[PDB]
Amino acid sequence: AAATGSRVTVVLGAQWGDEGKGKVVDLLATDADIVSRCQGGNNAGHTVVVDGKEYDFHLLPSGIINTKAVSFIGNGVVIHLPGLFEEAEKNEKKGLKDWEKRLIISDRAHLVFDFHQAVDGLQEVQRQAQEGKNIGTTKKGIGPTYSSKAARTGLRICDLLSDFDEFSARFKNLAHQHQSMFPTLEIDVEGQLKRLKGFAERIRPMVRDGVYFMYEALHGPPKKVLVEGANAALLDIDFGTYPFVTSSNCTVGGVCTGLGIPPQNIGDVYGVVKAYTTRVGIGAFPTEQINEIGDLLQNRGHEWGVTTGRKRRCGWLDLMILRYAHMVNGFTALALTKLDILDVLSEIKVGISYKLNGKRIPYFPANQEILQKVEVEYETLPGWKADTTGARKWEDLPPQAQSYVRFVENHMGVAVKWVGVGKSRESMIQLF
Amino acid sequence: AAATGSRVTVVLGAQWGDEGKGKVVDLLATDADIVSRCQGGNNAGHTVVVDGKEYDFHLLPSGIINTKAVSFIGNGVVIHLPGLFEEAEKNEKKGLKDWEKRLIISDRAHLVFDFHQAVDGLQEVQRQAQEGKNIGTTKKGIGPTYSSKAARTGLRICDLLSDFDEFSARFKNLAHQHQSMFPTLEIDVEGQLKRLKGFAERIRPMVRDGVYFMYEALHGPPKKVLVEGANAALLDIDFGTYPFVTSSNCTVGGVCTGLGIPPQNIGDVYGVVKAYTTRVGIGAFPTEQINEIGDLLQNRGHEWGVTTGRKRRCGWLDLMILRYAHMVNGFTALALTKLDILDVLSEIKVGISYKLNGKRIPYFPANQEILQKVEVEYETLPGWKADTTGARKWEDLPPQAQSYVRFVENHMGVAVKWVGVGKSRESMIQLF
Repeated sequence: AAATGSRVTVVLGAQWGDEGKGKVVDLLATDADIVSRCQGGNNAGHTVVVDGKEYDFHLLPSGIINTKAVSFIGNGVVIHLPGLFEEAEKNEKKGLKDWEKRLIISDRAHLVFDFHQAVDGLQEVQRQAQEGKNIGTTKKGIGPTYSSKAARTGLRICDLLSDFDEFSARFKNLAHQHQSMFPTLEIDVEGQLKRLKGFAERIRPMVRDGVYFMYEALHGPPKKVLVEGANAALLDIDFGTYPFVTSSNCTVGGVCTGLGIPPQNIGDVYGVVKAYTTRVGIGAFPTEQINEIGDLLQNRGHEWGVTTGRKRRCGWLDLMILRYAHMVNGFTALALTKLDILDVLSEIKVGISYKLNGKRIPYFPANQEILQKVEVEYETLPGWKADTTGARKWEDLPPQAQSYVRFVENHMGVAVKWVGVGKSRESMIQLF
Repeated sequence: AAATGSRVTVVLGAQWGDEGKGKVVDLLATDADIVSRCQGGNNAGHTVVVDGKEYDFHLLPSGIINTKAVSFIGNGVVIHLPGLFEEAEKNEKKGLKDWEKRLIISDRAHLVFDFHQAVDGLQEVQRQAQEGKNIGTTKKGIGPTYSSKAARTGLRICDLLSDFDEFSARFKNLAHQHQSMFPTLEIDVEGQLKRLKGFAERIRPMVRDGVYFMYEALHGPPKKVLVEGANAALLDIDFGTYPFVTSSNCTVGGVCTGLGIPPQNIGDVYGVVKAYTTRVGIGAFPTEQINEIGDLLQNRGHEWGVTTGRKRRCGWLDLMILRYAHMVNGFTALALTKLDILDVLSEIKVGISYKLNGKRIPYFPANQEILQKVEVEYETLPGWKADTTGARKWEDLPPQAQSYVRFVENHMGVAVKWVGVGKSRESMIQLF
């Protein structure tokens, strides 16, 4: 529409993360005017390679590789100043120059202070110990800062940039309260405030009014804006497999709340789905395969922590979660990834429905107890038993692979626009 | 679209609340199939009158008056079981029968426990005292529960409905942690858990899968779904005049995150705007009138707390916040209310821009310090000096009133569909 303005493009994980959505973002960031993030998530990282050089992004948008585009961090993101610059400098020393020239931070973003990471790397203990339920609260202090936001007692970039006395004084009252809720919490206010006053000036030239920055972007001449979704649908604070979830909305709604743009300014929303299901840590897993198949999907897929080495749990594709992810996100197109991992299988199983106590339920269970109780209903399809890593067109994929694809499109109701069969860009076949 | 399904209708406050958006909701709830809430907010109340009987709603959707419709509470709402039933029974005794027959609660909604209200009615003190910054943390325990959600250490309806031992045990670990963060916090676990086990069975027949309940609603035959926005744009956790804000997203994005529906399932979004600006409590107020005009707007408008009696601060309409509210919500039409309050004025002033340090800025300041510093740029318009309370058509409004209306439509870019000149339905003139 001429009144609506430009409609942003989004990329979101459709399962439990690690779907490989960075290859879609990377593919799309090429001709994008603005690349951004709207919610923090797990703060997971993404590796992008350009000219032999390898970059590692966590907080910064992956499209910052494109020096002809603008990278934007939304208000819905919690940021750790040292974390940010430590990440920026690191890449700066890898070839990423002039980044400070194309990065803009929304002044409405909340700050993750050092003591937020402290209490975080403190609760996990008292929360677990001996034999609790180690949800695995990523010690990035994401949750602690999200609570300050809730208590309206937290601080944001705009405050750090305003009068420093009021801020410094507000920083003190916040740290005090924290020390009052956690006595075994050491801080050193003056030292941190001093380091923050340093960050204020260092980050000032990049901060701007996020809401106005976006409104103008999509109401001026036609621009192509890309948004990188945090993790995946089932790791969404509200809709994920709670409590084994992130503190952020990792679904399409978070794009509106994380950027300050109305739903009409949202266009294509791609759901990144892996040809099979993976997941990390404790929690229910309906299609999990603790057997030869799982080991295979784990080996051929290299399904393990990139920093820890922890193996990810593997299972058959699951349409129950896939459709659920869709009800919430309203995908316009999908990116089916790692289909090649299955080139070896003789026949592939895919879950199509859930039966609770003998009955077939049409919804995705919200609680762990129920979710762990569902018995999966399967559909066995024949495999293509052929190498697809070389495919570069729909016509290349063998007849059974094409069927595996239509199967996913049909049962989801969303068309597949990308089929992934490798690690390179060429390996991400575009179907239309 | 035939694929999209039905597009929900939303009503949201465009300023600092108290705009009178309940008269729009009430007007629209008449022919609605489903009426709902997606975010808690301040939990403010709304009074609806039917047949001499007067109802008071806080948590329950105001459309529950319509016995031919379905009332739905979304996952994005925090609920206090006793608060809910105390409110439901009260109205039940006022004429509202069979309500339990048309109310559905999303099982993904978080629970506000008694100790959440306790710590809330405990922090306000330690947070303020002598002479702090009494933000006015409404002692409903809304923030405390929103932090538990953040810490992923909180509970929801679905958990209360699942295995009670695991829940009861999880309730205990949560209350413990709280008592560990606040020593002067008394609880009585067994007593509360016992009362909760009572609520579980009492509320079970109304709980359902919220996401699936909505997906089916807008993907089955054409339905008219209405959503009541929590408070107002400037009381939005992310976009409001932080920290003097609510713990919820009170903007359009919260409809997606509070209900689990994609942006395409969102249709008309009405912004309710008062013919002048009001606000309660501490905080910056650009167009505030501490003079004869303010007293007038306060008197003719009955601008005071409905339970406390506290007078609300009054000022001229402010287009700077109005446009800001729009950038965020993307209103399709507005409801201009209380225009009659101005029938008496000889000439009305309305703020059109903000100038910071001599310069005209195009954005709405994010921080208090800056916001308090802006000098308002005004546009003086002539008043109509006539009684408009009897108007029932556009053609009734005098020439200057019509101008006041076009003025708001032009500078906002959104058309006015309702002009309010009274307290009754007939007084809410429809322009198209």
